[PDB]
Amino acid sequence: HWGYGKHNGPEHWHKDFPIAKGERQSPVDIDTHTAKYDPSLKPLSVSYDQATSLRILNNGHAFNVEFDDSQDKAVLKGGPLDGTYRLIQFHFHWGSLDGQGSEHTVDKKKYAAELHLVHWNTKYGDFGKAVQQPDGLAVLGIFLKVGSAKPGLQKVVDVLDSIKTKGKSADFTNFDPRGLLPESLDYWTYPGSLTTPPLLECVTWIVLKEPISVSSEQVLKFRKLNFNGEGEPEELMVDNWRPAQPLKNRQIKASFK
Ligand SMILES: [Cu+2]
Ligand SMILES: [Cu+2]
Repeated sequence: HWGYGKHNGPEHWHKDFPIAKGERQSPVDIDTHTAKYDPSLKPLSVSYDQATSLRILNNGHAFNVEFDDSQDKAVLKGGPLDGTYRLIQFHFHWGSLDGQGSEHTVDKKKYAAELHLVHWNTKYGDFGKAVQQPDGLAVLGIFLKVGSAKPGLQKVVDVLDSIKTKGKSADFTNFDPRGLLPESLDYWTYPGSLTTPPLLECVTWIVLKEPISVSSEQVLKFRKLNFNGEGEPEELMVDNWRPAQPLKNRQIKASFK
């Protein structure tokens, strides 16, 4: 009923999910000429040393690398956040062409892809309760450009053939998400939403300023995934991004001058 196809893409989502036209929808364009430095912010605290990855799953829309979130193992704190947010999963959005694929844009520039590290606020006890709260989630967004290979992404690339089609999963233990980060943790932040249905307005977005680079071969392997299930007509999993939504009555704040 929803996807990224010719007849069920983002422009249709509002019919089943009216909040698609809401006040706090994501992604947005980040205008670097109007986002204002905020001294009230802190540095991010990203604590992934004890992360326990479990599995990788093709959900028909993207693939999720899932983590054990039953203890404080991989957490995000600081920045704009109060309290402790636990990593549940990460996934990507990417294009069919190197000049599109990201959800956020920067001065209207689209990146080749965007990584979302999804975390939920432990005060709400589980993910499903968290998404019902305005401060339920914190998503760390990281842009990808094509250039040099990202070594810490290669284990993901090499498992993709095992999860080509919707509903496939594979063991994915002992993956270190620190290998997906850029050098700098400078960021922009604003209040927004999930970027897929149900489009809930439960997210504190933290979008890193510095992109990571991935190789053309790495991206090409992402583009071989399938939206479809096994034994169905092949539909390449590409262009699984929602475009920028109106900022409305929001301000984007920068952690950096
Ligand atoms: Cu459907
Ligand atoms: Cu996402």
